[PDB]
Amino acid sequence: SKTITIYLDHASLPTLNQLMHFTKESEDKETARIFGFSRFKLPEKITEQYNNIHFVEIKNNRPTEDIFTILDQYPEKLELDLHLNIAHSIQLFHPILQYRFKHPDRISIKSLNLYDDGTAEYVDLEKEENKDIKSAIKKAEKQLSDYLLTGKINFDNPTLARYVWQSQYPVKYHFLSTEYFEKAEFLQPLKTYLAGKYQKMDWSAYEKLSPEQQTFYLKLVGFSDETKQLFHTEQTKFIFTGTTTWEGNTDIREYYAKQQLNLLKHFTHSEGDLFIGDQYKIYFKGHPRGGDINDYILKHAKDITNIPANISFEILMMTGLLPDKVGGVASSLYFSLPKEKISHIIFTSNKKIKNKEDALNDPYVRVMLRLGMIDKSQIIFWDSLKQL
Ligand SMILES: Nc1ccn([C@@H]2O[C@H](COP(=O)(O)O)[C@@H](O)[C@H]2O)c(=O)n1
Repeated sequence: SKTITIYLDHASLPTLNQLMHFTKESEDKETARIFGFSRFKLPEKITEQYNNIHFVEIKNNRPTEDIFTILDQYPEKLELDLHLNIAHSIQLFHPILQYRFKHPDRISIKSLNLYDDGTAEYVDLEKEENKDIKSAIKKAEKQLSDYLLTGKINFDNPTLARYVWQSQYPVKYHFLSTEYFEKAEFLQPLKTYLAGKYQKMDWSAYEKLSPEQQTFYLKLVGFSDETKQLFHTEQTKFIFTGTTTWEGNTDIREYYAKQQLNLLKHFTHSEGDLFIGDQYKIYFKGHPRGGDINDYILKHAKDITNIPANISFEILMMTGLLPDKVGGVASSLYFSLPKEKISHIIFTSNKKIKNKEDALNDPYVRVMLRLGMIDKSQIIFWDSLKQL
């Protein structure tokens, strides 16, 4: 065979993980890699060293048909090591299945490494609490069998079906929150089913890395000396974290931008409801997909040190540059933080949230309550804050 390592993600969290996997094999310049993100994401000085590296667009949660043309370039017997996100694994897999129908003997699936996309997986699991999980796993296993035979996507429980890959392939899951699987009693049958097949997305796996490997990795993820020097001061530090919306609508985007700026003021102004105190130097860590919402903050915010938005927050934890306090909109990043470092986590909702009972039905709120990352007395949605 040749091994083809296929990394189908572009989103911040799974890609951060997959880039570490790549870094661990980076001295091997010959092995074929396919990445589901732009060729311009990584430094060209690095990528041009790899003689069998390709970049494919992910669209509607599937690699495009370019993936067929790439694989057509490899006439040998191939074993595919797939790396993909859990929430979208079914869709991401579809073209690989389609291609394998054409080359069933020559192309085999050697392994899957499955990673949380983010919090979507958790908020989706929250909606399954009253379902019969034992039988959902069974039904999904049968329905995965049919998907592999027919290529057609049909799952009674698309959320639980994300977790049955082991019935067909060697698999390892990388979870944002292993604790969630321990603390959610309704998931005990899944926890049991998955025993020994998962690990936490840990980020100490960056210490396992050699010193030169660590340097390489920072280059891949866009972390430089200049970023490091943003943290040179001894002064205690507060990072305001931003968020985003999958929504081109200008009114929705300008809404986000203005709400976010206002939220920042409630943390940084002595008149604010969340005032953190004068001791802290203030930083901004914009959402990587935040776009013009990030510009708006940088345009209008006084007295703030920007941490470039493309730098994933967790890189701060790996490199030992975490601040003293962090606050902002609910994000996957908070799952990485020790509790004492959290100032306030703030929520958003399309429904007007009018009171505490409305709040407790929000699935994101439920996840964070289940994990004890917030308590019920303090739950804040950002539209409840006054314009400052
Ligand atoms: N303000 C932010 C928000 C998200 N992120 C990155 O994007 C990932 C997904 O975050 P959300 O769940 O907020 O979309 C986080 O785990 C983090 O890697 C960031 O670096 N800075």
